[PDB]
Amino acid sequence: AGYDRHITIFSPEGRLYQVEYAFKATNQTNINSLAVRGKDCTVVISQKKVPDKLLDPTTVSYIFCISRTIGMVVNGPIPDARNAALRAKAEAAEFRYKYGYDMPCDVLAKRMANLSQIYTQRAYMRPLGVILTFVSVDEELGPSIYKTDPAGYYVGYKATATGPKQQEITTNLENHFKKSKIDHINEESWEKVVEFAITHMIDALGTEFSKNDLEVGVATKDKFFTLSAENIEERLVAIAEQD
Amino acid sequence: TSIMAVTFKDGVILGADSRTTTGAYIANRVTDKLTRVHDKIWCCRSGSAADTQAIADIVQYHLELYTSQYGTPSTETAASVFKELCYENKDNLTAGIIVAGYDDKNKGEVYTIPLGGSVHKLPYAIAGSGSTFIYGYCDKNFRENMSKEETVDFIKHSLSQAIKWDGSSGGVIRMVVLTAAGVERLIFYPDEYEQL
Amino acid sequence: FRNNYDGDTVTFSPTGRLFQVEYALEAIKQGSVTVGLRSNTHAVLVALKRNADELSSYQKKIIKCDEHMGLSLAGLAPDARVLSNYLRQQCNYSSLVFNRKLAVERAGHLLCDKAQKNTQSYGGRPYGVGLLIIGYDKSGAHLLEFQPSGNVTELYGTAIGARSQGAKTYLERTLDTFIKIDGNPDELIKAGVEAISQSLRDESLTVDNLSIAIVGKDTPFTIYDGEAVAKYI
Amino acid sequence: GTGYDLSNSVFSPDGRNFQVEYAVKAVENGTTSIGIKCNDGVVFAVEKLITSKLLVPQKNVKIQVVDRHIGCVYSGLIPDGRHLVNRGREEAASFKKLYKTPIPIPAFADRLGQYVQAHTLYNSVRPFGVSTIFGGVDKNGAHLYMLEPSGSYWGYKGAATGKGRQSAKAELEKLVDHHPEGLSAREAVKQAAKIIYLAHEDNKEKDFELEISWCSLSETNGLHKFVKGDLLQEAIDFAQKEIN
Amino acid sequence: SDPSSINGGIVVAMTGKDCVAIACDLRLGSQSLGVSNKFEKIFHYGHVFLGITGLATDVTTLNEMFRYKTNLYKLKEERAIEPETFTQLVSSSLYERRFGPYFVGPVVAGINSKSGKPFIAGFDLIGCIDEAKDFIVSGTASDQLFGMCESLYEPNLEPEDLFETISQALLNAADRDALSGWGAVVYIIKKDEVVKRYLKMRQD
Amino acid sequence: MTDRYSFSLTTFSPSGKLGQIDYALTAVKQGVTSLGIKATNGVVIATEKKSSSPLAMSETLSKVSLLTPDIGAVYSGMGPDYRVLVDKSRKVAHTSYKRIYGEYPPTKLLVSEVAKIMQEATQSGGVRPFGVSLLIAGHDEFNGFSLYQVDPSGSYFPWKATAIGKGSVAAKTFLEKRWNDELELEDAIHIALLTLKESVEGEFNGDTIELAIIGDENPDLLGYTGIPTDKGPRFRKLTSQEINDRLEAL
Amino acid sequence: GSRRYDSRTTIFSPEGRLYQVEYALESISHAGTAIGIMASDGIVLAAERKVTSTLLEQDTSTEKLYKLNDKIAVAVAGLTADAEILINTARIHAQNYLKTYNEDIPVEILVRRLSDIKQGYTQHGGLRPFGVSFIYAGYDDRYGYQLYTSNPSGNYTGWKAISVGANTSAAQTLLQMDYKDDMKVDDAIELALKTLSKTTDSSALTYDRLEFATIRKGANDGEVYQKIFKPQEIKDILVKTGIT
Amino acid sequence: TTIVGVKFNNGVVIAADTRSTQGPIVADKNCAKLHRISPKIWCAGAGTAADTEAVTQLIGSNIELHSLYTSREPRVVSALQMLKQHLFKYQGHIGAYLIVAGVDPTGSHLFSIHAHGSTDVGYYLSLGSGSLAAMAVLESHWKQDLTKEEAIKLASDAIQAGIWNDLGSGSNVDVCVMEIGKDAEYLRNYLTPNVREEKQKSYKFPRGTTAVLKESIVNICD
Ligand SMILES: */C1=C\C(=O)NCCCC[C@H](NC(=O)[C@@H](NC(=O)N[C@H](C(=O)O)C(C)C)C(C)C)C(=O)N[C@H]1C(C)C
Repeated sequence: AGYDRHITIFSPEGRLYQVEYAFKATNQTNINSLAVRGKDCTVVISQKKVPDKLLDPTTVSYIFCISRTIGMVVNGPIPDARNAALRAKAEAAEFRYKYGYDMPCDVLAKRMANLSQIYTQRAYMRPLGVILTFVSVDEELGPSIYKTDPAGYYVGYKATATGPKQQEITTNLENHFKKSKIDHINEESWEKVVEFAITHMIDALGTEFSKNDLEVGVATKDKFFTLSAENIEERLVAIAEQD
Repeated sequence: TSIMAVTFKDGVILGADSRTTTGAYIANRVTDKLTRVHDKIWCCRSGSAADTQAIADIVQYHLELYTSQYGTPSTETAASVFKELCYENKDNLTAGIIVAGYDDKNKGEVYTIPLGGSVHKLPYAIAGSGSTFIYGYCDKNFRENMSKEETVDFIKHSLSQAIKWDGSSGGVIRMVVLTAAGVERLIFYPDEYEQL
Repeated sequence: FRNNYDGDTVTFSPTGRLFQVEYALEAIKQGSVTVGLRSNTHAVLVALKRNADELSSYQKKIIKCDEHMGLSLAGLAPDARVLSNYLRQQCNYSSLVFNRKLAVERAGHLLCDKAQKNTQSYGGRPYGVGLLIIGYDKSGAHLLEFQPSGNVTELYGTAIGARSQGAKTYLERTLDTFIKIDGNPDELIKAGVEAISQSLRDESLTVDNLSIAIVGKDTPFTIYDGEAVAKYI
Repeated sequence: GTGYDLSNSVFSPDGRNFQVEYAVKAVENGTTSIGIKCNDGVVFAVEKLITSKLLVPQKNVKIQVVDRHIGCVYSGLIPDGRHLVNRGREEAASFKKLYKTPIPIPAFADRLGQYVQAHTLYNSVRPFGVSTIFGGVDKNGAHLYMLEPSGSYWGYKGAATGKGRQSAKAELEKLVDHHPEGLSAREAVKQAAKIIYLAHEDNKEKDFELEISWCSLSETNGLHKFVKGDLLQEAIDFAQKEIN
Repeated sequence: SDPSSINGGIVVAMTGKDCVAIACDLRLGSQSLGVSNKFEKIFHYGHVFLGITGLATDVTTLNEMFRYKTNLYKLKEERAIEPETFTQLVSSSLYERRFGPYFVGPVVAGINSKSGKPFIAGFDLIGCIDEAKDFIVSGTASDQLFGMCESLYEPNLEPEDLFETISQALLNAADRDALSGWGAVVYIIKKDEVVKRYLKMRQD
Repeated sequence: MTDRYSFSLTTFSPSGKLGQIDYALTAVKQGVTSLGIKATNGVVIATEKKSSSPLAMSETLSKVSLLTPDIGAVYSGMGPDYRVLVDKSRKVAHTSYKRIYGEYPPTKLLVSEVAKIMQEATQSGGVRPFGVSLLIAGHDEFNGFSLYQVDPSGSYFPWKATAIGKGSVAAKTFLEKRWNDELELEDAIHIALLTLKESVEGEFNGDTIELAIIGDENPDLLGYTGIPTDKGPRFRKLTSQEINDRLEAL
Repeated sequence: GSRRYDSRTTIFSPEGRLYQVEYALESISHAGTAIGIMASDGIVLAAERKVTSTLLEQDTSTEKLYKLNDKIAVAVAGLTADAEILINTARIHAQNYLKTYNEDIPVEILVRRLSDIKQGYTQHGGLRPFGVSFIYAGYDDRYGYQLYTSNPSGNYTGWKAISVGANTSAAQTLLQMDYKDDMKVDDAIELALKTLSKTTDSSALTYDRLEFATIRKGANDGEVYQKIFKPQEIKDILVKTGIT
Repeated sequence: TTIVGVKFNNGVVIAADTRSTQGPIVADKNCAKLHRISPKIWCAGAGTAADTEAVTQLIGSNIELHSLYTSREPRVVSALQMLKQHLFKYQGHIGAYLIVAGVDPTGSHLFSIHAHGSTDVGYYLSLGSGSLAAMAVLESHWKQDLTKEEAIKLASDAIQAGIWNDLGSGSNVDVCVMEIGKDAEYLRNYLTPNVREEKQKSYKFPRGTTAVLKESIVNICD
């Protein structure tokens, strides 16, 4: 009877603990990340924490390029993060092949979400402890942010944050938008949108950053790319000469 | 069909006629036998179209997934996938494919995949029905590390001839330049290459 | 504690142990002692055959896998049959396909990987038998000790089974001596009978009780029983 | 409640996988092994405890090669270690066969990574009881990698695992600091022998046997090879000297 | 050799004024040998009629199949199937055997109970649907029938007239075919009643 | 690997109850309210778009879905379960009907189909029932309009009007009072909006509400012309703007 | 492994009982009552609609009486969903019998097949039984009017009068008290309703809470007929039998 | 069968004849060879009739589901890819030769698929036994940038070429216009240049002409 907490079956409350515990694992990395929509780009900032001196910093990342246009940032342990990445990449290539056009960020999300839903209903598949944020500049929808979770849920956002201090970053952003009245950063260049993201990431977390404390990803028309220590540095210097 | 790939000083150039016939009837006079499997890795298709197209389509998909996981693939690797498909299914395929791609370290490379599904890397390769008529010509005019212009001429002449003699070839000559400077489409019309 | 982590091999104990595997290893200790040792020209096996009644036979402990390879078992007889039989196929396949004698070192790697498979998949059970494989190949004489855990090790000599520790210490002591017993099988064998009598207690090795096997340079793996071993008791 | 540690794919209420965690135990309990990424390759070394004088010396080799350019060393349940390498070998072979080019260290890493992570997904399987340090040289340099039973792995400048994992990590970090410009393959072999000798103190009870192997662009032509004979003794000495 | 020419037989449907008609011969023979003079090739499920020409065994089978299908259909849909729908069922049924078809040429005739409209349709052996507003022909004597119909036929014939027309087409076409005849039956279908008559014809 | 869960996860307890199905229904209770009303010339279904963050865009998510061009569905329970149920219900409509008869399935049968799917997730090996209840509304030539409710047990029944989820008891009572066998579609739409307001805490407008109908044929929504017998879909989701207009006459 | 969550739905109790079959039955005891009475000239099926509402669209509803064949129908008691799954396979089985023999499936034959399917979930599979019990009412030319009953166990038996669902014991007593071999359909129709009337857990026995069906051979024909009364038809017969 | 495709300045049009045949006999004097894959993607098919129909519906059915799942308009390249991979899977055994066209979010498109699975792309295409007659007309009057009307004439003229000059083609001209901004307009029997002349005599028989053996009424009501 008390195994309704070991596998994905209902509890009398009508809950799925294993799904909840899955969510719990997503913070295991203690990294926060947020995504904002530019005028015609989409940026995703994520914290980067490489404590060990023996680690090769360059190999550490929770940002992935699923396709030329879709990028994905994962909040959760890395081994589950990579299992998810790979599957999405495959799902992306197959889609192109079968339908003759690049899989739209939102569709990729829906497909991964449906995939998660299954681990939610089938007993032998454990959910993946990760929250996936997919970003792109859809050829039909414009800048896009779609996030999925271990529950098999997903939705599109004007912007979004994930991780331990998720709530601080969220409300920070919510406020910025209640103010601007628009659903996006009214900026033409992505560098400024990147700076905006990094800025509020600082305001909300009340912390200063160095080129190596961040990880940035940008999605533009027909291409998604990640910045470099230097690309970021130059960006950090920018916010500095405004404060 | 008349298709060739020539490596030169700045990279590589692919060329082809635009005629696809079904018997003596020209089903398409503006065909594009130059197919793109990757950014700077293209191929020349000869043999069954249903087959070379299906093979190409599958290759592009494999190189796309490859990239997603391990970054840009080498021109060699591209030849390798084509070969794998052609060799492994040699009994149900009629595809003669030339694979050409520009690399930064390797510059230009050309792999020809004949009917048996074997692979051959060469300075340049010709293929298709019209190719037979230009073996002597191409052998007597090709040189290594020609300039972009010399090479566009070499291809323009060779194919104009093959188009001349082979009825299964014709229409316009299409080329695709692959160099560090990017990818460039070139087209030449009858009126131009005929009187060469 | 242990009771909640030994219901199958697909479970780790809070300390990193695989009990089901350990229980299997136990079956070996409960098994009749058997000794293995080698020089540079030969490898030898000596085993104590255990019988049920005095009306029953003594169960075979040594099995031949090829003309150059064989082993002795301690533990679940059936499992030795399964494993030896599988080791026979591998030697066989090595010949038929490459016209090459399966090196002892490789036979071991094979056994290890076979065992390992029964310790990570649900429904499977480890093998409850220990093996001592001797063999002469392109690199000389060899001795291997196979543990159900999958751990296969190459040694100069060793023993396994009840009271095995006796013989093992004896060999560990006699080392520099028997390792040089080249060009003389009878000597290597007597050193083997000595090592094993070091694990006696109940009785003393008799003719229909002692079992010896030997492989070497120009010696195809051959087993000796009864009257044949008389000259060593 | 409790019992969240009896099945492999179960999430404890705090979001953990105890089975995997219990696996790590089996690892830490194992022998120590390291990896040092020099400026054009990688060096691998391992601690081989001599349980008795009976073990034929130089015989029970631990370090394994995958293909011809990759090296693997692991601490923990050896059989699980081999099992993993077998898969890596098939994995590498499958790769080469289709893309011709011998599998890139990174790609190989994730190949082993996805496989291992796969064993934390079902209750019908047990996680790997090993941590693996592996790497080699490829189209763009050398790479050192360490893989945990959880399936997690990252690129390291230096890596260690097992009993003496701390002493090592301690020494490896010292190197990293006193060599910002890089270490040479030749030097990494020496330093490795030392670092193994030091890490052997958390097991100073049983005598051991050193085993080094390297893959250097300039030293082994990008091929993985075992350090033997003279160069080996030379390192054993450089270590034996600094251990006093 | 040619399956569709082992047993013989023919069927033809015709539309009229608020009525449809379908008729067939009664021959069933093996090559030249005449065997049965009572093999009807027209069946019905509810108010929908189906005539099947071709290999008798497949004719029999296809009927047994459609009965089975139409029965379950009624249990689940809680109504009798309509001609238009049935036609679709028949089509997909055949095409399902695309690379190993039943050697038949099915003719569907009926009046849509809800629209009152008359309906007829033919299919090739793999389902290709031919929905004619005038007439549909099938059988070893299909050419003769086309010639008969293309001339004889005229729109909105009253039931009594359409009967004469369909009978003459069937009858005369059948006589020019060695594998057809040996008796015939004609169905005159209306919204309310359906009359079945057996014609008198040559027996050679 | 290999799903070794080849046994039922939903079994009979000594009391004769089927735990998981009961718990599944509990999950439905917890979910946002949604209702359905059948008028003499249409059907209406609606629910509340409970935006789970002001940053999330509720449009990029529909609780009301088109199954066929004349059948729509809405739920109460676990959103993700509904999602996959919709896809399945859309496919099953083709695979088991349109591909055989060349026409879309009639409401009762498509419903019957979905029911079966759920029924199976109640007995098959290694799975849990679906944590949702569905309200399917549609129209077909020989059955007119209809409204059905499908439960995680796999049971379903026809309704003149009804609601599920949170304030179902309340809303169900409010409907018994306002429903009659003479309601025009616009009437039901009104009653719908009223019945909904009660279960709504904060904002109540076209951006927080999601409602669709199954009324007359929308040829304007066909996409092409030239074929007499093709008149357009009867299913139509109302726009935010369309909702607010009606809310003023509330 | 997975054995940890296996209910073993198909084992014997120390008393030689089948847990799930027992429990399944327990479930059925709470289902609307279904009664079947067999008279010399026809059979009657009456059942009580469990849970109803003002809003429940009763004309379009069916939760207890299902048509299987043209000469066979069943009354259900238990999980409707489960019932359907079985009813559909029953409907198919009938057709196959027809397709193979060109004759209408004999009542008992259909009933045996259905029972066998149930029996199976009872002996192997590890799945739960169907929470359903059937009252089969049918007619064939070999045994004429027949009345059968089957339940989760997989066993089936014939009856003159029988009931399933809730308060069966109460109903059985009442039927056993007023049934007579020379009854007539009409008589049975009354006895049926009277019984429900006396067992109903509800206030009054109204038409909106019933489902009725009769298998009679309309003399002015010679063929048997299945009639599944419509709401109004029940409302009438209800006033007639004196229950207004 | 004569089917053609012709792109114009803001869309694409496809036309076809209406004659169906089995040997030298006309099976259907007016069948429709224009298939709808999605509201704005239509396919014109030649070859084995049943096949053009079944394959057309199959990919259609899937295009529909996919559209619902992706919440996006169907794209011509999707039907092209789906069709071709299907036809190729069937080693040409599914005798379908199609000209697929339509407009979607990416623009207006015109392709052709051959039973073996290869595809072509152009501004004008023709397939079927009238392919050549039609193509002659096209090669003679097509020009870049045609107005919707010019295109419809050209297309319709090509189909005529086939009707008149090809024995495998005849009857009417069916057209379907897919203009980038609007709804697709399918014009069934846009041209009916082959109406049979009134027959010389009426062949209505005098009742009683046919000799009847037996008679009876049939029971349809269960
Ligand atoms: C376009 C003309 C064309 O492409 N080819 C002319 C040959 C006939 C093709 C097609 N006719 C039919 O499909 C027939 N049925 C059959 O051909 N059945 C085949 C047979 O019995 O040999 C089987 C093997 C499929 C008609 C009766 C349906 C045709 O008319 N094609 C036209 C166009 C596509 C309607």
